[PDB]
Amino acid sequence: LIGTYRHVDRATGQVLTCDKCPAGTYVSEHCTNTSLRVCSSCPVGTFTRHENGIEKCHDCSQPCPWPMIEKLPCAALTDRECTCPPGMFQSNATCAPHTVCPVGWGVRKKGTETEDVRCKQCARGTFSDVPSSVMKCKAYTDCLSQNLVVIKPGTKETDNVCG
Repeated sequence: LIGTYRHVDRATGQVLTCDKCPAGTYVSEHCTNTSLRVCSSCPVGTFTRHENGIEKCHDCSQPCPWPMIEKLPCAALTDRECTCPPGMFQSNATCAPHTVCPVGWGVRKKGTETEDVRCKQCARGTFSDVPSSVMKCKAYTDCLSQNLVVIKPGTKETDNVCG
């Protein structure tokens, strides 16, 4: 199942086909004609992403620069991965809070760790009564569908009042 790699045995010069070691480990001892290769777990701070025949694991990258945080840790199988925290997006070599769409506007495109929120003015029939970087405009309460009349029209900031 697991792959193999060729190794020149030091003592004999024999070219051997040894078993690769699984990701998360490295070869602490190559095979010989009479012994299986031995694998060991990557020490803290290092990793290997695939089956390998290497003698040392790779060092993880440096700690994330604040305000960036880890979305993946430095672990036996993975190098740490950094990202702007939720509510922020990667901007000019750093992190910036997402745009807050004001009342009368709503989120058109959700903000991510690399792209800012996209706001749009609430379309007729919808409203947003709170400042927010996540909420979309909401549809008016349907008066008719409640056998009521609109006693007070809504705006892009407020729901219509039914009665």
